[PDB]
Amino acid sequence: NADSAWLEAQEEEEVGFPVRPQVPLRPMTYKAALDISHFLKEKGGLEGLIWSQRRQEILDLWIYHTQGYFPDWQNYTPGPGIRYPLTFGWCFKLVPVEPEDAEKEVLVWRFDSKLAFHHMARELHPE
Amino acid sequence: EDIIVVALYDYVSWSPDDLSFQKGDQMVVLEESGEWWKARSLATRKEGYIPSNYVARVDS
Repeated sequence: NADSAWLEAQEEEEVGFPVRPQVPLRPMTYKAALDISHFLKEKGGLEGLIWSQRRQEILDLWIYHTQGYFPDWQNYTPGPGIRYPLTFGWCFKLVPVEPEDAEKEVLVWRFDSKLAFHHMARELHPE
Repeated sequence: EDIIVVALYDYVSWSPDDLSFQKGDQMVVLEESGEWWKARSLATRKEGYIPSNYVARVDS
């Protein structure tokens, strides 16, 4: 069994006491978002995770704690349907699933390699 | 001459642009603009950005 981006993020938030300093802040860029997308894809644990606002914050804080990116880059287009990343370079989208009865939308994180080349948030909006 | 630093903590890079290192590794500092410095590993010869607060400058 893999070794999960989700389980590491979750465990860091629960303990909250690193053994090393907070890395310095640096700005998000297309190349960093791309590189982090590939790293987390290969690490495992984010693909297929059921989305919640708290989970998203846990993961954002973990990325901030580990790599120094201030946690305001991981935003998506509003529903309904697929939610596309506003930061070009980030290759995860949020996809509705069949609830497996609600009725609010259950979403999963999904990697999509075409997001490296198509800024769908912009090619589908105007902000 | 060479700016030599010693790692005080392990650092795991998530990018080809950033340089992973273990505590106690020695690195040469190539650029010091902001707080992320460009460095080269004396071990592996690979190069890239490192968090400057994880290292200590030694010598001279």
